[PDB]
Amino acid sequence: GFFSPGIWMGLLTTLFMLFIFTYGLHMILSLKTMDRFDDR
Amino acid sequence: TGLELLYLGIFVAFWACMIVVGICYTIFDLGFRFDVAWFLTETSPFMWSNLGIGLAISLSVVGAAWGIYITGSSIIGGGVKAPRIKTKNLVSIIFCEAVAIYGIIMAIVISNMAEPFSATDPKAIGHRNYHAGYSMFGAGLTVGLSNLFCGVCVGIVGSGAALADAQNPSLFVKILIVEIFGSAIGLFGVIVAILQTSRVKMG
Amino acid sequence: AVWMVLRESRILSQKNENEMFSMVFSGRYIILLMGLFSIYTGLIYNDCFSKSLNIFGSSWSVRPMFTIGNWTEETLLGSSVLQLNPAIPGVFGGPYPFGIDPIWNIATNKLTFLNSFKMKMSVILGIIHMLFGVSLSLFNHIYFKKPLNIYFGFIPEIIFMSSLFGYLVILIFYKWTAYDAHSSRNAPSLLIHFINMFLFSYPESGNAMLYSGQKGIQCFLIVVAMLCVPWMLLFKPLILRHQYLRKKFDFGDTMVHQAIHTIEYCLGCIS
Amino acid sequence: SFFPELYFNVDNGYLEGLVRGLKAGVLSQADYLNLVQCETLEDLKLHLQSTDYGNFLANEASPLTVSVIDDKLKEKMVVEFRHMRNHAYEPLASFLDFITYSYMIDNVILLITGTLHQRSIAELVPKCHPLGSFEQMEAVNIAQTPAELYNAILVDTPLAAFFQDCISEQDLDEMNIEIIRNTLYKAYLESFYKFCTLLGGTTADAMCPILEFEADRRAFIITINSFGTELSKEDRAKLFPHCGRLYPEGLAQLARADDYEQVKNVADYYPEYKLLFEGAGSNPGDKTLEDRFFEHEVKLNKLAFLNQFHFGVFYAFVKLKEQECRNIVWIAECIAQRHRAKIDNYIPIF
Amino acid sequence: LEYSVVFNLVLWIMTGLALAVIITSYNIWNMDPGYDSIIYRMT
Amino acid sequence: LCCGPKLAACGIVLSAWGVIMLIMLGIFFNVHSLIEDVPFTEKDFENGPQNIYNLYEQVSYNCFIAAGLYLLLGGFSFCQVRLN
Amino acid sequence: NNPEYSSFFGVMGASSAMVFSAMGAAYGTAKSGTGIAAMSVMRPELIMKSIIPVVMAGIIAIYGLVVAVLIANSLTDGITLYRSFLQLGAGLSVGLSGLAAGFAIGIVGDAGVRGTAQQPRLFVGMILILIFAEVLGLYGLIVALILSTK
Amino acid sequence: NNPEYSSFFGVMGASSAMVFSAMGAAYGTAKSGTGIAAMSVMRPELIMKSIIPVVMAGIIAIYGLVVAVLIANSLTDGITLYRSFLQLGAGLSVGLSGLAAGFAIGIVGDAGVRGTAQQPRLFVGMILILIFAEVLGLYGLIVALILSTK
Amino acid sequence: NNPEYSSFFGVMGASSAMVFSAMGAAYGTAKSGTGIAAMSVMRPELIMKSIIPVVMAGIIAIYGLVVAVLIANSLTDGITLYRSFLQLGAGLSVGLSGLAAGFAIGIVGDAGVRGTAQQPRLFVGMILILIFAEVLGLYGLIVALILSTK
Amino acid sequence: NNPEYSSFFGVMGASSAMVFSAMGAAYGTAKSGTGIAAMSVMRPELIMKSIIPVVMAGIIAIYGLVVAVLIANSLTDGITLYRSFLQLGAGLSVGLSGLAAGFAIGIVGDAGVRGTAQQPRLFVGMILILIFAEVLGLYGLIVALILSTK
Amino acid sequence: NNPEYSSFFGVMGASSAMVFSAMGAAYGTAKSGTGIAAMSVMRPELIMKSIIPVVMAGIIAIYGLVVAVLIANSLTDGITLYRSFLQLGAGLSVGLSGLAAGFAIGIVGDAGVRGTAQQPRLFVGMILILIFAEVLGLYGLIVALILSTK
Amino acid sequence: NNPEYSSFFGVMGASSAMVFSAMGAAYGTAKSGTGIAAMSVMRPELIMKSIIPVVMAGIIAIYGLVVAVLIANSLTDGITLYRSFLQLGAGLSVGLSGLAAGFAIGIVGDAGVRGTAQQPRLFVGMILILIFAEVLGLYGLIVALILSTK
Amino acid sequence: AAGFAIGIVGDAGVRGTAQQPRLFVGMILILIFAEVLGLYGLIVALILSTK
Repeated sequence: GFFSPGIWMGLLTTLFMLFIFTYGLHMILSLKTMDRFDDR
Repeated sequence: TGLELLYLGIFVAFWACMIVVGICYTIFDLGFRFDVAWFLTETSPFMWSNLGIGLAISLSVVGAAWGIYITGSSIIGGGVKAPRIKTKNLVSIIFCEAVAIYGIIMAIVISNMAEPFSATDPKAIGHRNYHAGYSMFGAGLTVGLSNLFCGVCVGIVGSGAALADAQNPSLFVKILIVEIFGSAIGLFGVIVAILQTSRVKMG
Repeated sequence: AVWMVLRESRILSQKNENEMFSMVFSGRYIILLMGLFSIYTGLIYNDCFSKSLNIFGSSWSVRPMFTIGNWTEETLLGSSVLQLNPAIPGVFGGPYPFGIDPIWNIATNKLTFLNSFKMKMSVILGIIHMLFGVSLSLFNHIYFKKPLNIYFGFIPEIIFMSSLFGYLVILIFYKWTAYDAHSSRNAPSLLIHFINMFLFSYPESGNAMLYSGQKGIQCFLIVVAMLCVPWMLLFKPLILRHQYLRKKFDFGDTMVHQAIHTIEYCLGCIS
Repeated sequence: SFFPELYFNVDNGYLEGLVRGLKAGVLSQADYLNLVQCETLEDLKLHLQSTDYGNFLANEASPLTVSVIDDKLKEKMVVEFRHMRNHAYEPLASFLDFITYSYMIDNVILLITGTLHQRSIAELVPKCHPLGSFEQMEAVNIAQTPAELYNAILVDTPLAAFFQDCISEQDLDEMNIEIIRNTLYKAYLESFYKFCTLLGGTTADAMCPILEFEADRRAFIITINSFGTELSKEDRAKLFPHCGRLYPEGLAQLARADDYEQVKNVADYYPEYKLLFEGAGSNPGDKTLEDRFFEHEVKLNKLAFLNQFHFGVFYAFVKLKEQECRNIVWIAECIAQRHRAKIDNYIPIF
Repeated sequence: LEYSVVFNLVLWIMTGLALAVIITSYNIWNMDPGYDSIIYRMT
Repeated sequence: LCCGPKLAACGIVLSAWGVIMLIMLGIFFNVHSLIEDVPFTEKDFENGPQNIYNLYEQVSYNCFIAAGLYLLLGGFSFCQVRLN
Repeated sequence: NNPEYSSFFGVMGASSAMVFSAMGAAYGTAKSGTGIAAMSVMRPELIMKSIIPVVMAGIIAIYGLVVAVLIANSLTDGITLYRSFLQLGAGLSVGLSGLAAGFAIGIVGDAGVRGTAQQPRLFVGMILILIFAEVLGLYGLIVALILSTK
Repeated sequence: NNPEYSSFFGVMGASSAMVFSAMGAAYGTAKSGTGIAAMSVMRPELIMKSIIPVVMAGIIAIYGLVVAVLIANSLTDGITLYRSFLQLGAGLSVGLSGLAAGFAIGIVGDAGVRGTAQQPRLFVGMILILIFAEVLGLYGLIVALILSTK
Repeated sequence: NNPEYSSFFGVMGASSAMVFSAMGAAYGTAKSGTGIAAMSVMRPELIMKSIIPVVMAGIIAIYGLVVAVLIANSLTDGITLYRSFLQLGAGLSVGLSGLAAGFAIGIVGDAGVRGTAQQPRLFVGMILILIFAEVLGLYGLIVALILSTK
Repeated sequence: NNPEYSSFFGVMGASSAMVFSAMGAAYGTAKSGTGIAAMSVMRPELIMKSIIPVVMAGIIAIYGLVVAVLIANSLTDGITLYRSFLQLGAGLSVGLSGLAAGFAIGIVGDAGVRGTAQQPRLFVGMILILIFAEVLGLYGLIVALILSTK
Repeated sequence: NNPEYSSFFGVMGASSAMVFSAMGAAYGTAKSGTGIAAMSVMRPELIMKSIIPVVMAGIIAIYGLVVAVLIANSLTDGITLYRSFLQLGAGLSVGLSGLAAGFAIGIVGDAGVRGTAQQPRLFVGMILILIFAEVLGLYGLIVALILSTK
Repeated sequence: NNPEYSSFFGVMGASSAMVFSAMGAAYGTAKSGTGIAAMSVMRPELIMKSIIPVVMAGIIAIYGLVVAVLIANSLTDGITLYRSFLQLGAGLSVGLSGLAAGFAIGIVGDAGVRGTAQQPRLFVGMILILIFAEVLGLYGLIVALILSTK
Repeated sequence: AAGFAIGIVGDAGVRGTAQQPRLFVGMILILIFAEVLGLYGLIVALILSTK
C-alpha cells in the first residue's frame, strides 16, 4: 500500500500544525512599518 | 495578491490531484484500495478526541481574540474625541470573553471523558470507543467553530456600536441588543456539543 | 393575431407609445401565418399541452393480440416492469393516417422514437431549402448575363451540395422503406455510412451496407464533389486572365475573391 | 463581500475610529445658524469657540480679517489630515496619496508657468497649497530652467506617471497651461478610479460613485463653459474622463454640443443629473448649476460614512471639511461686506 | 517492501523542495527594481 | 371596485380559455373512460374496469366545477370593464 | 450486524448543520449590525425597525439547531449506516442552505438599512425580500427533517 | 444482492439539489436586494416592481426543493446502485443548473433594476431576460425529472 | 460482465452536458442583460432588437438539454462501459464547448449592443460575429451526437 | 505493546506550544514596537508606559514555554499513545490560543499607544482590553495543564 | 530491533534549526540595515548605535547554529527513532521560534532606528523592546536544549 | 544490504546545495546591481566601492559549490543510507541558509549603495552589515560540513 | 538563477550606461559575476554526471 496507519496519522497531525503555522506566519508577513513620522 | 494566488494554486492542485487519482482508481477497477473505513478505523479514537478538544478551546480563543482586536481598535480610536466610550462600550470585550468561556467549559467537560483503552485490533474492539471518539471530535469541532464565528460577529457589531456611541450617547443601549443575538449564536453551538457527547462512554 | 387584426382600425387610430406592442402589431400578419402553420405542424406532431389527439384511428398495435403472442399474465411481472411492444410480431403495424400515432405520447421511449424523427426531418428540410436557395442564384446570374457564374460557379456548386447532402437525404428515406424490424439487429447506421463515405472507409465487416455497389457510389460522389472545387476555385480567374491577354483585370485580387467564395461556400455548406 | 470586516481593523482600526470622531466635529445646521446670527467678525470668533473650532485666531493681529480666517481653517484640517496620513500604512497611504495628488497637480501647474515665465521657485513655493509639500530637491533650484523642472518631476515627483500624456517639454510650451492641467487631472482620475476598483470591496462601491460623479460633473460643466471660448470640439473631448456614466454614451453628445440646451438634453437621459439641472434655476437671485453639484457631492460624501470598513470615509472626510471651510469663509465674507441676504448660501454638511 | 515509507518520503521531500524553488524563483523573477532614479527618464 | 380595466381584461381572456380547455378535458375524460391516464388509481388495483370509469367521471365533474368558477369570474371581470 | 465507524457520518451531519447555520447567522448578523449602527448615527428613530434582519439571521441559527439537536439525540454507536448517511445529508442540507440564506439576510439587511435611512418607504420592501431568504433557510430545514426521519 | 454504502451517492443528490439551488437563489436575492435598496431611494414607486428578480430567485429554490424531496421519498437502503447514481445525477443536474440560473438572475436584476430607474421602458426587456433565466433553471429540472424516474 | 461504476461515468455525462451548457448560457445572459440595461438609458428603441444575444445564449443551454436527454434515455443498469465512456465524452464535449460559446456570445453581445447604440450599422456585424460563437456550440453538439450513437 | 509513532504526536505538542506562542508574542511585539516608535517622537515621556503591551506579549510567550517544557519533561520512549495525544492536545490548545491572544495584544496595543498619546484618559481602557487578551492566553494554559493528568 | 530510516528526522532537525534561524536573522538583518541606510544618512552620528538590531539578529542565528551542531553531533546510524523525534522537535523549536523572533527584531529595528533619529530618547525604548525579541528567541533555545538531551 | 532508492537523497543534496545558494547569490547580485546603476549616474566615483556586495553574493554561491562537490565526491551505489540522509541535510542546510544570506546581501547592498551615494559616511556601516550576511551564510556552511562528514 | 541575474543587471546596467558612460566597466564586472555563478552549475554537473 501507499500509506500506513502511522504515516497517515502523522500526515493529519502535520496538516493541523501547518494550517496554524500558515495562518500565524501570514499575519506576521503582513506587517508594515511607517513611511514617515508625524512631527518633531 | 501574491499570497492569495499561491494559496489558490495549491488548493486547486490539491483537489485536482485527488480528482485524477480518485477517478483513476475507479477507471482501473481497483479493489477498493481507497478504503475510507480503513482510514477512519485505523486512526486512533484518541487522535480524534484530542483534536476536537484542542479545537474547542483553541478556535474559541481565536474568535474571542478576533473580536477583541476588532472592537479594541475602534474603541481606542473613537475615544480620542469621546473618552466616555470606555464607560459602556467595554462590554463588547466582556461579550468576547464570554464567547471564549463557552469553548472552555465545553472543552473541559469533553476532556473529562478521556480514558485509556489498552486496545489493539479494532475488530470487535472499542465499538463504543469509536462512537464516543468521533462524537468528542464532532462536539469539540461544533462548539469551536460556532464560538469562532460568534466572536467575530460580536466584534464587528461592537465596533459599530462604539462608532455610533462616540457620536450619540443615546444609541448605545438600543444597539447593544444586536451583540446579545451574536452571543446566542455561540451558545447554540454549545447546546449541540453538549448533546453530541451527552451519551458517550470510554471503556 | 386575430385580435390585433379585428382591432386594426382602432389600434392605428390611437397613440401606441409601447414599442413592444407596436412591433408585434406591425408583424401581426406574420404572426397570423405563424399560428396557422403552427396548428398544422402541431397536429402532425400530435401534441396539445403534451396531449395527443386520438381519433380512434390508432391501430399501431392490437393489445389483445399482444397477449396472444406468448404473453400470458405478463401483468403480474408487469407490476415492476414496462415491456416494449415488439415490431413485426405478425399482428402489429400500419402507419397512422396523419401525424404520429397517438400511442407514442404515452410511451417511456418516445425519447428515441420521436427524437429520431425530428433529427432526421430537420436535416431533410434544411438541405432542401439550401438547394432551393442555390437554385435561385441561377436566375440572378442569368439575368445579369454572367456566363462564368454558371459555367464555373452554379454547376459545380449545386453538384457539390447535391452529391454530398442530397445523397444523405435519399439514404434516409431509403432505409425507412428498405429495412424492417427483420433486420433491426446490425441494421445499417446512416451516420456511420455518411462519415465513412467522406473518409473512403470501407471496412470488410462491422457495418451492414444499405445496398450492393454502395461502395462504388460512395467513392464516386466524394471524388466528384472534390473535382467540383477546381471549377469554382480557379476556372473563373484563369479564364478572365486569358480574356485580358486575348482582348488586348486584377488577376491576383480576383483569385482572392473567388478563393474566399469557394472556401466559405464549401465549409459553410457543412456548417 | 467578506473582503472587509476582517483584516481592515488590524491596521486601519485606529484611524477609522479617529476619522469618524473627527467627522462628529463638523458644524451642524444648529451651529451654522449660531454663526450666521453674528453680523460681526469678532462675534463670529466667539461663536466658533463653541465648537471644535476656535482659539486659533488667538495671538493674531488685533484686526480680524477674512483672509486670516481662510488660511487658518485650511491649516487646521491640513494638520488633521497629515496626522492621519502620517500614522498610516501602505494599504491606506497609497489611497490617501491620490487625495494629495489632486492638490499636488495644482501646485506643479504653479511651478510651471512661473518657470516658463522666468520666476524663481522660492517665489512660487509660498503660494503652493499644503499637502503638495515637495520636500524633495531637484524641483528646487531648477535655475528657472523648464528642462530641470521637467526632469525633477519625472524623477522625484509622484505625479510623474501622469505626465506621460504631456511630455518632451514641447507640450509644456505649446499647450495652453489649462489644457495641460486638465489633461494631467484626467490621468489622475483614470488611475485613481482604477485603483479604487482594484480594491474591489466596500471601498469600490462606496468610493467609485463619488469619482464617477466628479467625472460626469466636469464633463457637463466643461462643455458649457467651453462654448464661448476657442477650443476644438475634439480637444474638448480629449479632456472628458472615461470613468463615469456618460462614457458608454453621452460624452459623444456633449462633445458635439454647442449649446446649453443640448447639454441639458444629455442630462435628461440621467435622472440623477436631470434633477440638478432643473434645480439649478439660475435666476437673477437664485442658486446656480455649480451650487447644485456641490450639494450633490456633499450628499454622497455623507453617505460614505454609512460604511464602517472602507477607505472612502477618508476621501469623503477631506471633501466635507473643505466644504466646511468654504461655508465658514462665505459667512465671514458676507459679514465683512455686510451682505446678510446672501448668507444662506452655505452647503449643509450635517 | 516498505513502499509506503519511500513513497511518503520522496513525495513530500521533493514537494517541499520544488515549492521552495518555485517561490524563490518567483520572488526573483518578480524582483522590483524600484522603477526610479533613471527609469522615469528612460521611460 | 375598478381594480384597473387592464387587469380585468386579462382575467376575462384567461377565464374564457379556462372554460374552453376545462370543458373539453371533462369531455375527453367521459369519452375515453385515455391518453392522460392519470385518474389517481389505487395501488391495490383489481381487475375491475368499472373502477377507472368511476374515477374518470369524477375528474370530469371537477373540470366542470373549475370551469364554473371561471364562468363566475368572467362575469365579474366583464362588468368591471364595462363600468371602467 | 451494525458495522463500525457508521456513526462517523452522522456525527459530521450534526456538526455540519450547526456550524454552517452559525456561519450564515453570524455573517448576516454582523452585516445587519454594521448597517444599523451606520444608520442610527444619522437618525435613531429607525433603529427598532432595522432590528428584524438580525432576528432573521438568528432564525438561520435555529434552523441549524433543530436538525443538529435532532441528529445529536438520534446518534448511537449501533447505527445501520443508512441512517448515518441520512443524518449526514440532513446536516449538510440545512446547514449549507441556511448559510446561503443567512448570507442573503446579511447583504439584503445591510443594503436595506442604508436605503431605508435615505428612504423610509423602503421598510416594507426590504422585509419582503428578507422573507424569501428565510423561506430559503426553511426549505433547507424541510429537506433535512425529511431525510433525518427517513 | 446490493452493495454497501449504495445510498451514499443518492443522499448526496437530495442534499446537493437543495443546497446549490439555495446558493443560486441566495446569490440572486442578495444582488437584487442590493440594487433594490439603492434604487428605491430615488424611485420609490418602483419598489413593488424591482422585487420581481427576488421572486425569480425563489423559483430556482423551489426547483431544488421539489427534486430534493422526490429523491428523499425515493431514497432507500436497499438501493440497486444504478438507481442511486441516477438520483445523484438528478440532484446535481437541477442544483448546479439552478445555481447557474441564480447567477444570471443576480447580475441581470442588479443591472436591470438600476437601468429601469433611469429608463422605465427597460422594464419589459428586464422581465424577458429574467424569463430566459427561469427557462434556464427549468432545463435542469426537466433533466432531473427524466433521470429520477428512469 | 458489466463493470460497476460504469453507470457513474454515464450519468455524470448527462449531468455535465446540462450543467456546463447552463453555465455558458447564464454567463452570456448575464453579460448581455447588463449591456442592454445600460444601453436602454440613451436608446430605448433598440431594446427589442438587442435581445438576440440572450436568445442565442439560450439555445446553447438547449444543445446541452438535448444531449442530456439522449444520454438519460440511454442509461441502463447493464451498461457495457464502452457506451458509458461515449456518453461521458458526449456530455463533456457539448457542455464544455457550449460553455466556451457562452463566453463569446456574452462578451460579443455586450460590446455589440453598446456599439449599436452609437452605430446602428453595427447590427449586421454584431450578428455575423455572434453566429460564429453559436457555431462553436453547434460543433460541440455535433460531436456529442456522433459519440452517443457510436 | 506501545503503538509505534506514539512518541511523534507528543513531541509535536511541545514544539507547537512554543512555536505558536512565540509567533503570537512576536506579532504583538512587532505591532507594539511600531506604534511606540511613531508615538514616542511627539511624547517621549510616554515611552516607559508604552512598553506594557510588549511585556504582555511576552506573557503569551511564557504561557507557551510552560506547556512546552511540561510536555518535554513528560516524554518517554515507551509512550502508550493515549498519553501522547493528551500532550498533543495540550500543545495545540495553548499554541493557537496564545497565537490568537498575541494578535489581540499587538493590534489593540498599537491603537492604544496612539490613542493614549492623543488622549491620556484612554490609558486605563487600553490596559483593560489587553488584560482580557492576557486572560484569553491564561485560559489556553489552564486547559493545556488540565489535559496533562487526564 | 531499531526502526529503519530512523535517522531521517534527526538530520532534518539539525538542518532546520540552522535554516530557520538564518531565515529569521536574515529578515531582521535586511530590515534593520534598510532602516540604518535610510536613517543614518541624515544623522551619521547614530550609525554605530543602530547596528545593534543587526547584531541581535545574529544572536538568533547563533541560537540556531548551536542547536544544529548539538543535534548533528548527537546523530548515529542505529538510532532508536525516539531520539530522532526528540532531535527534530529540538531543531524545529529553536528554528521556528528564532524565525518569529527575527521578524520582531527586523520590524522593531526598522521602526526604532528611524524613530530614534527623530527622537533620540527612543533609544532606550528600542533596546528594551528588541531585548524582549531576544528573550522570545531564547525561549525556543531553552526548550530545544531540554528536548535534545531528553 | 543497501536500501534501494537510498542514493536518491544524497544526489538531491548535491544539487540542492548549488541550486538554492545560486538563487540566493543571484538575488543579491541582481538587487545590488540595480542600485549600483542608479548610484553611478548620480556619481560614478563610488563605482569601484559599490561592487563589494556583488562579490560577497558570489562567495555565498561558492559556499554551496563547495558542499555540492563534497557531497558529489561522496556518493556511491552501495550507500549505507545514513550517510545519504546526512548528505541531503547538508545540502539543504547550506543551500537554504545561503539562500537567506543572499536576500540579506541583496537588500542591504541596494539600500547601502543608494544611501552611500548621498552620505559617504555610510560606507563603513554598510560594510559591517554586509559582514553579518556573509557570517549568516558561513553558519550554514559550517553545519553542512559537520553533517556531510558525520 | 544565473539567467535571472543576467536579465536584471543587464536592464539596469544598459539603461544606466546611457545615463553614465562610466558604468560600462562596472556593468561588465557584474555581468561577469552572474556568468561565473552560472558556470558553477556546469562545474557540478560535469563532476556529478561523470561520477
